[PDB]
Amino acid sequence: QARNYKLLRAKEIRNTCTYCSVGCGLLMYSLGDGAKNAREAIYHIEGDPDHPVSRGALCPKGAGLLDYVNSENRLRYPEY
Amino acid sequence: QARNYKLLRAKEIRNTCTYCSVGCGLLMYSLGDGAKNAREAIYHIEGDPDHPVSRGALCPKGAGLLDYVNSENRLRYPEYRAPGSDKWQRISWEEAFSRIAKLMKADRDANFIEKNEQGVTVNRWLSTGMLCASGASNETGMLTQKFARSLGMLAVDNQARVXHGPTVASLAPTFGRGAMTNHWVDIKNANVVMVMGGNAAEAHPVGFRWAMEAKNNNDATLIVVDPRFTRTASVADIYAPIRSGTDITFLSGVLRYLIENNKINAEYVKHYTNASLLVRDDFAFEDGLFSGYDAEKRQYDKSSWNYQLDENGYAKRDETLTHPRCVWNLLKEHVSRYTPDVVENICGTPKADFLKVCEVLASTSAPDRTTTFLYALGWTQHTVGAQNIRTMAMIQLLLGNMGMAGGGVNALRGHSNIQGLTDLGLLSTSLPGYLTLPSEKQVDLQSYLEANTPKATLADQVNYWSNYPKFFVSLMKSFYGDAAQKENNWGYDWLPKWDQTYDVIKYFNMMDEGKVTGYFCQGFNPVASFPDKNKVVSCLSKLKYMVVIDPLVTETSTFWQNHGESNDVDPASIQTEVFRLPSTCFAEEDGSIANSGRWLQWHWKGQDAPGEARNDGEILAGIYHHLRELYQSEGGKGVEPLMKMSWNYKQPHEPQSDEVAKENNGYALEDLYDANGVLIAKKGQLLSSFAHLRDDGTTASSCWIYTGSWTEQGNQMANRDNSDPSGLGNTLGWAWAWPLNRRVLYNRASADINGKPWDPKRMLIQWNGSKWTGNDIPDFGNAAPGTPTGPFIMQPEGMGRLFAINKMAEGPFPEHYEPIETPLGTNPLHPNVVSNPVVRLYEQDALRMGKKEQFPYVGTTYRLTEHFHTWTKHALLNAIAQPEQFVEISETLAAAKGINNGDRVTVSSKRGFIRAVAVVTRRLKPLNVNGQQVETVGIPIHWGFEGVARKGYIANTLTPNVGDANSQTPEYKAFLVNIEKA
Amino acid sequence: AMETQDIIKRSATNSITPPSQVRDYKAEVAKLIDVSTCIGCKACQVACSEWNDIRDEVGHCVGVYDNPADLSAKSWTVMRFSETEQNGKLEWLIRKDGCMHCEDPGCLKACPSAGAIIQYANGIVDFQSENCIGCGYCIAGCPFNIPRLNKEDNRVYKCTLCVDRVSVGQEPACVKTCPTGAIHFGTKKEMLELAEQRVAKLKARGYEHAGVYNPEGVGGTHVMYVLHHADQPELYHGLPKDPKIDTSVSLWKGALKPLAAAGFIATFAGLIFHYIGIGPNKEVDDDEE
Amino acid sequence: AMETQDIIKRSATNSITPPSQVRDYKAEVAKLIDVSTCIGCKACQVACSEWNDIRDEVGHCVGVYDNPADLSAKSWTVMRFSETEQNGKLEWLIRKDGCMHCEDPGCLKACPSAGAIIQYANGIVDFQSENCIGCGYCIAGCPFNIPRLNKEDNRVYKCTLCVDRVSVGQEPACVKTCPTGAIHFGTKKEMLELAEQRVAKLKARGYEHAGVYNPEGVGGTHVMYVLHHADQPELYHGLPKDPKIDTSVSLWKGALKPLAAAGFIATFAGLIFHYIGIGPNKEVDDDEE
Ligand SMILES: Nc1nc2c(c(=O)[nH]1)N[C@H]1C(S)=C(S)[C@@H](COP(=O)(O)OP(=O)(O)OC[C@H]3O[C@@H](n4cnc5c(=O)[nH]c(N)nc54)[C@H](O)[C@@H]3O)O[C@H]1N2
Ligand SMILES: Nc1nc2c(c(=O)[nH]1)N[C@H]1C(S)=C(S)[C@@H](COP(=O)(O)OP(=O)(O)OC[C@H]3O[C@@H](n4cnc5c(=O)[nH]c(N)nc54)[C@H](O)[C@@H]3O)O[C@H]1N2
Ligand code: SF4
Ligand code: SF4
Ligand code: SF4
Ligand code: SF4
Ligand code: SF4
Ligand code: SF4
Ligand code: SF4
Ligand code: SF4
Ligand code: SF4
Ligand code: SF4
Ligand SMILES: [Mo+6]
Repeated sequence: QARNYKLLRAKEIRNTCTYCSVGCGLLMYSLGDGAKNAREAIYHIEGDPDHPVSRGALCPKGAGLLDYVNSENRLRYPEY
Repeated sequence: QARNYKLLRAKEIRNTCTYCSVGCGLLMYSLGDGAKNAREAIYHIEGDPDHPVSRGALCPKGAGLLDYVNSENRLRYPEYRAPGSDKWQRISWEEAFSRIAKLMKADRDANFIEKNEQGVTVNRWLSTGMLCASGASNETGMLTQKFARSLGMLAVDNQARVXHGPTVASLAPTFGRGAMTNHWVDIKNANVVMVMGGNAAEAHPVGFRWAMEAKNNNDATLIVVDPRFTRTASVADIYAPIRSGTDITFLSGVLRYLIENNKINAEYVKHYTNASLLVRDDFAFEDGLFSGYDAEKRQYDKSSWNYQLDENGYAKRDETLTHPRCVWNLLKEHVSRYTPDVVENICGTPKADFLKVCEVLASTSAPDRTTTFLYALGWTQHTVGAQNIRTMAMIQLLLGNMGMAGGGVNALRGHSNIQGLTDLGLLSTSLPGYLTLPSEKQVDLQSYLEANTPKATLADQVNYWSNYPKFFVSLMKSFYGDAAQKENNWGYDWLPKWDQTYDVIKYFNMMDEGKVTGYFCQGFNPVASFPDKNKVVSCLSKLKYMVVIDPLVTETSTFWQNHGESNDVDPASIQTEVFRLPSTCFAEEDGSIANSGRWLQWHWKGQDAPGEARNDGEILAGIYHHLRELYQSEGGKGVEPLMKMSWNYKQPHEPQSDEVAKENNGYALEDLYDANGVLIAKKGQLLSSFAHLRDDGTTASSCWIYTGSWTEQGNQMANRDNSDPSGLGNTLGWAWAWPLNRRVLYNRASADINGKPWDPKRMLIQWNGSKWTGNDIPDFGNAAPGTPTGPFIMQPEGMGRLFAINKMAEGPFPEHYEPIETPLGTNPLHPNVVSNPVVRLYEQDALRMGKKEQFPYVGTTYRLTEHFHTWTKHALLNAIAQPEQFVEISETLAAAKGINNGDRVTVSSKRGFIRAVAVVTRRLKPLNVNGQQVETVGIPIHWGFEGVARKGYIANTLTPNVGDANSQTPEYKAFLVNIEKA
Repeated sequence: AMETQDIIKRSATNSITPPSQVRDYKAEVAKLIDVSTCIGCKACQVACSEWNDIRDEVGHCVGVYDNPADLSAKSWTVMRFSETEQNGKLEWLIRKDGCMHCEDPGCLKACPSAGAIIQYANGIVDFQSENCIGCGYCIAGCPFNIPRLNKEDNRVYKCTLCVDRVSVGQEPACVKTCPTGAIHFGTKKEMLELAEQRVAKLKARGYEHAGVYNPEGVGGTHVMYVLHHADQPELYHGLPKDPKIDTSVSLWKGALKPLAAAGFIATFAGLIFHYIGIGPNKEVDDDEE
Repeated sequence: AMETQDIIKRSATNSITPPSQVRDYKAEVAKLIDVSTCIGCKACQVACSEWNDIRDEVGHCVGVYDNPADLSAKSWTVMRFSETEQNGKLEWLIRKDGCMHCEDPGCLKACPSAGAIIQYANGIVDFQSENCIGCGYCIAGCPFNIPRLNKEDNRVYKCTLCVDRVSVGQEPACVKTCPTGAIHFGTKKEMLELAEQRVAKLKARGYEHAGVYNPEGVGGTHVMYVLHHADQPELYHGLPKDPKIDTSVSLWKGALKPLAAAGFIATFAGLIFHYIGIGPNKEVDDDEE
C-alpha cells in the first residue's frame, strides 16, 4: 500500500507567508512534539484551509518556503 | 500489515442522525480538509462517543446514513412534468421559481377570501395547501411557517397530524403540556419499564439502551404488551398479547385493579390530581354515552363535564374524598365495569398474563418505586387514540410516578424533528409556541386574547398561560417588526382566521371534490404515508399543480407514472403540472432539530449538496421573492398581509440558520427593567428567558418556549458538557431543552407536599428556605412547601386530571369503543354503541369500509428496525438488511390457508390489495375474543415503487380513511383484511 | 509482510522457521457478544459493511428476518434468528455470527499457502490476501464455517476484528455501534470478567444454565458470547457444542506429512542403493564374462 | 502488497487470477484542471515536489517560461505554455501536465512485471516500485507520454494523485495549493458536474467550443480538463485529440500471446507425437530386420 502519511505525529504550527502582502495562512510541520530533548525542525509547509484570504492555497513562493527556511545559504554565525 | 486507518486526515464534522427522535450524535468524515479547491465529500459516518444519549452507538439506520447521503436516487436538478406527460424535463431554478410563482398568484388572486359571510376580515387562502418537513431543521420550519401564513394558508400540516396528534390532545389536558415528560437516559432509573403501544427496540433502538440499562443494571422488570411478539418482546421479562384497538379496556382494567387493591400513592393522588374536586350533578354516563350527546351532529354538549363552582368562582373540593360527586368516586364507578374477565373477553389477553402485568405495575405505587411508559403509534393511530393515552396517564397519576426520575410518560416522538415542527406550530390552526391562530368568531384582539388566556380554576396557582398576551404580542413583533404597533393591534388582522380545522383527511376530501388547485409536499411523501393510497392517488390527480421539495425521489413525486400493479395509472389522463425541486439533506446545512426529550441540538454542515440542489430556506425564498415581486408590480388580492411579513435576513435569498434561530430565541427591542429599576436587558440583545417577554411591543420572539436557546452567552444548542453530577443521567450542559432547560417536566411532583423526595435516592429538586434547587431545573415557581400551589403549572387548577372536564371530544373519562372495521362487528361492553360516537366519517369513506364477513382478519401496520418509512429503501446498506416486502401471519392462519413459510400471498381490504412474501410465525397467534378466534395479519410499511430494495406495494393501499375523534389521526393500527395464496 | 513483528502463527510455515514475533508483549483483546441483551437490529451488519467498504447483493425474503441468509465475501457478520419453545415458553434467540478469532485457528492449520493466514499477538486472526490461492481448505478447517470465497478474485474474506482500527487504538465498528451494548470490547481478561458478572445476573433472573461461550477445544476464542442457555448452544441457530478442529483435518495436516516425507526419503534411498547394489537388468549379464 | 484489498487492475496478471478487490465499494475521485482559470504560476510544481520529497536539477532557460522542460523522475507535473493566434487574437494557453490516471491505463497494459503497476478502486493508478524492472514498456504504452525512468534506480515514477494523502482523506498537494482554484478535486461525479457548469459559463463568454477533456478512448480519466478550445486540444502544447491505446500495443499485449501459446503447445505436441509415431532416423533402420 501507499507510504504512510508523513505528518501524522508532527507538531503543527500556524504562521504567515513571509514573501508578499497577500498574507496567506500557513500550517508548518516540525519533527518533534515539543519535548525539551527534541530540537524541532520544520520539514513541510502547506496552506491553512481556514484562512479567509488564501483558503489553503499558496503560490510557488509560499509553497516552497521549506527550501528557504532550510536553505544551504542560511546564515549561522557572526562573521567579520 | 493491516490497511492504514482511512480517516486519519479527513475532515471531521459533528451532526445528528436524520431519522428518528432519539437524536443520536454523529461524527461524519469528508474527503478534503476544507480548502476552497477541494470539494468536500462525506465518505464515512459513525457515532459520537461523547453524546450522552447514544454514547457512540447507531442503529442500522443511523449506521447506514452514508448510503442515504450518497444515494443513487438523490435529486440533482429542478424537474418539471407537463400535463399528460410521461417524463420529467429538467429546468433551471429561475424557471421553476417563475412558473410556480405565476401558478400560485393566479390561484390566490382567484380564490383568496378577504372577508367571511359575517363581515369579518379573515384573509385566508384555502385552494392551495402544504405538507411540511419534520425531517428538516427548526430554522427551515420557521421560514415555512412565515411563508405559509403570510400567504394566508390554513391547510398546513406536518407529520404530527398522522402521528402524535393524539398525544398532544390527551397529555396537554391531563398534565398541561403534550410533550414527552422525561428523557432518554432517565429511563435507566426505572424499576418497571412498560413497552405497550410501541415497539422501542425496533423504533427507538439506541434510546432503548437505557431501558436495557434499567433492566440489566437497576433490576427493573421489562414488560411488552403487543399483538405481536416483537424484537422488544425478545428481551422482555413479561410478554402479554392484546388485540389491536382494545388498549382502553386493558388499561381501564388496570385502573380498576389499582383502585380495588388500594395500590395507589394516596398522598400524591389527594394533593396532585383533581381527585377531590366536585363534578356537576348533571354529569353522567350510561350504556356507552356520556351526558350531552347530540345524535344528529354526533358531538357532545360538554356543559355537564365540569366542576361545581364555589362562591369565589373556583372549583369546589372535598379533601376527604367521600362526596359522591368527587372525581375520585366517579372514576371508581366508571372503571368498575372493567373486570379481568371483561379484559380477557375483549382484549383476548389471558387472565393470568393480565394479572402478572397488574401486579408488577401495582408494585410501583410505593413512593420509592416507579414505572415509566414507552409508547407511540400502537396507541395514537386509532379512532380512540387520544383516549388510549388518557388511560395510561391516569395510571401514572394514581401510582405517583409523574415528575419522577425513572417515571413519567415517555411518548416517543417519530421524525428527527417532528417535535420541533410541532413546537413551531406547523399544524392547520397553530402558531409557534403552542399559540393558536384566531378563529373567525374572534373579531378583535381583545376577544382573541380572552379566548386564549385561561382564568385560574383554583386559588394560588401558577396558571402560566395567563401570560399568553406577552407571547402573542412578541410573536407579532417578530413577524411584523415596526409594522406591528398598538394602534393597529399588532397586525392582528393580517393573520388568517379559521372557520374550521383543515386536517389532511378533510383537505383530501376537498381535493376529491375539486376544491384544491395546488399542493406543496416538503419532506412528506403522502402517496406512501396517507391512508387509502388508491384514493390518495385519485385525489392528487385532480390537482392543477404540485410542488415537491426533497433530497430524494419519492413515490409522491412520481404518482402520475405507471409502475404496474404498484401504481396502475395512466399518465395521459393526469393533467397535474409537477415540480420536483432538489433540496439538501441533514448533512448539508447547519441548524437545529428537537429530539423526543425536547433537546434542541445544533448540527454542522459536512458537504455541499449534489448537483444543483439547494437548501430548503433558499428554495422557499426563491419562490417567495418571485411571488411577492409579482404582487409589487401587479397588485392582487390579499396584498397587505403578504407584503407585511418580515424577511429580515442579511441575504434575503439565503437566510442563515443562526439568523432564524436567534429570531426564535427573541430580542429586547428597547432597554428592559425589572420592577426594582434594575436593567434586565439592553436594546438589541438576545433575551435569556421567556419571563422577560412583554405584551407592550418591546420584545420579540418567534417561539417563546425557545427563549434561552441562543442568548448573549451564545448558542446553547451547541453545548457539549456531558457531566452528570447526580448520577441520575441528567446532563444540563449538553444542548438545551425547552422549557428553560428543564429536563424532567413536572418535577415538583418528585417531592411530597412538605418538599421531601418520594425517593431520597432520586432527588430532582429541593427547598433551601427561599428557592427550589437540585439536580434538575425546577419546573416550578418559588411557592414554599405546604402552600396550595400545584406542581402542574400550565394547568389552571395546578393538578393532573383524572377527569378531563370539557377537553376531550368523546368524554372526560376513557371508554372502550371498537375500531371502525372490527373483527367482532359489535362491542361486548355496549352493543348499542360499537365505535367512537363522535368519530367523523365522510360518506365517501364509509362506502369504502369493509365488514368481517369478507375481511375477517385484523390488519395492522408497523415498522421494522432496519428501515425508516419508505425513505431508507433508497440506501443500499438498508436494502441489503431487509431487501424484500413481507407480511406476518400465525402458523394457525397459514395452515388454514395452505400457506407455507416464504410463500407469496395477497393481502386485501375493501380498498385495495398488496402481494408479498409470508413470514409464518408463532410470534403471531390467534386470540380468543368474545367467543371467536381472532387472527392478525401484520403489514410492515417500508416498501414501494421507488428505491433500490426490491419493488413492492405501498402498505397504505390497505388502510382506512378515518381517524381519531380529536386530531383526525388515521386508524392505521386496527382494520380488517383478508388473505389468499398467491 | 511481518512489518509489525508480532506474528505468533503463520499458515504453511515450518515449525522450525517461525514468523517474526519479537514484539509479542501485548495484551490479548476480545469482543464479548451478550445475546441476552441483543435486540436483533442488524446495526452491526451495517456498520461492518460501511466501515469495511463492502456491499453484498440485495437478496430475497424467504420467510425469516435473517438477511443476508449467510456470511459471504461481502457480508462479514450476520444476525441469525431462532424461535423456540424448547425451554417452556416462546423465546426469540438472536445471535451475531462471524469469525471467532480462535486461539488455535483451524483455518490457519488447514491452509496450504505460506502466509495466507496469520495470527497476531493480540489474538486477531487475519487473511493476507496477496498469498491466497483460493483452494478453500480453510472453509473445511474452520470449526465454525466462517471463511467465504469471493468469486471476483478467488480469495477468502471474513471478519478481521477490525484489525485496521484496533491496530491504532480504536474498538471495532460493530462494537461501537451496538445500540443496547450487547457487544462489548476490551482486553480478553476484562471481557471474561464482564462475562462472568453478566452470567451471575442471568442466573439471578432464573437462567440456571447461563454461561460464557469461550470453547476450550479451539484454545478459547477472541470473540465470545454470554448465552442464556449455555447448555444448549445449538438453539442459537446451530452454534456448535464443544467445537474443535476435526480429527481428519488434524491427521491430514499433521502426522500424514512427516510420514509421507519418511516414505519418500526411504524410497529414494532404497531405489538408489538398489540400483547401485545389484546393477542394471540388461538382456545379457552373462556373456559379459 | 494488496493490503488495501481494493486493487481492480494489476499489471502482468492473468485474467483468471484477479488481484484482491473485495473492498471495491468506493466512490471514484478526480482532479479537474480548468485551464481557463490557470495563471501559469507553477505553484503546483513546487507543492508537488515539496510534498513528495523530490527535487529535479536546476536547469536552463532556452527561450520559454516552461521549466523543467519535461516531466522526469524528479518532476511529476509540469506547466506547459503555448502562445497562439490560431483563434483570431493572441492567446496564452497554459496547461498543467502529468498522469491522467486513465480508467483503462496503457502503462499497466504494456507492463511485463507482475504488480509493478496497479489501479485502485477509486481510480488512482500507481507504481509499486519493488516490482519494477526498468524495461520502459509503460512509456510506449502510455497514450500521454507520462512515465519517466530514474537513472539512479532503474525505475519509473510519475504523479501518484497523492495516493498517500487521498488514502487517508485529504486532497492532493497541488489541488490544495492552486492560487486561483483552477485545480479542483472531489468525487469524479461531482467534478464532472463542476466541469459542465464551467463549460456553460465559457460558452456564455463566447467560447462556443469549450468542453470537458475526459477521453472515452482510454475509458475516461481521473484527471480531467476544462478547455476553452476543446475542438483543438493540440493547441495546449500537444494534448492528444481522441487518445487511445495504440493498436500495435493492443495486438502485442493481446492476441499475440495466446496465439504464440497455441503454437508452442501445438508444436510440442506435434514434435513429441512425431518422434513417437515414426521413431528415430538412425544410420540403418533396415538391418534391424
Ligand atoms: N425502525 C424505524 N424506526 C422508527 C420509524 C421507522 O420508520 N422505522 N419511524 C419513526 C416514527 S415517524 C414514529 S411515529 C415511531 C413509532 O414508533 P412505534 O409506534 O413504536 O412503532 P410501530 O412499529 O409503528 O408500532 C407499534 C407497535 O404496536 C403494535 N400494535 C399494533 N396495533 C396495536 C394496538 O392496537 N395496541 C397495541 N398496544 N399495540 C399495537 C405493533 O405490532 C407494533 O409492534 O417510530 C419511529 N422510529
Ligand atoms: N400504514 C401506516 N401509515 C403510516 C404510519 C403507520 O404506522 N402505518 N405512520 C405514520 C407516521 S407516524 C409518519 S411520521 C408518516 C411518514 O411518512 P412521511 O414523512 O411521508 O415519509 P418519509 O419516508 O419519512 O419521508 C419524508 C421525506 O423527508 C425527506 N427529507 C429528508 N431530509 C429533508 C430535508 O432536509 N428537506 C426536505 N425538504 N426533505 C427532507 C426524505 O427524503 C423523505 O422523502 O407515516 C405515517 N403513515
Ligand atoms: S503564498 Fe504567494 S501570494 Fe501568498 S503571501 Fe506568499 S507570496 Fe504572497
Ligand atoms: S434512527 Fe434513531 S435510534 Fe437509530 S441512529 Fe438514528 S436517531 Fe439513533
Ligand atoms: S448491533 Fe448489537 S443489538 Fe443490534 S443486532 Fe448486532 S449485536 Fe444485536
Ligand atoms: S472462526 Fe474459523 S475463520 Fe475464524 S479464526 Fe476460527 S477457524 Fe479461523
Ligand atoms: S482459500 Fe484459505 S486455505 Fe486456501 S490459500 Fe486462501 S486462506 Fe489459505
Ligand atoms: S469486528 Fe469489524 S470486521 Fe468484525 S464484524 Fe465487527 S465490524 Fe465487521
Ligand atoms: S497552481 Fe494552478 S494556477 Fe498555478 S500553474 Fe498550477 S494549475 Fe495553474
Ligand atoms: S496517463 Fe499514462 S501513466 Fe498515467 S495512467 Fe494513463 S497510461 Fe498510465
Ligand atoms: S518500467 Fe514500466 S513497464 Fe517496465 S516493469 Fe517498470 S512499470 Fe512495468
Ligand atoms: S496530484 Fe500529487 S503527485 Fe500528482 S501532481 Fe499533484 S501534487 Fe503531484
Ligand atoms: Mo411519526
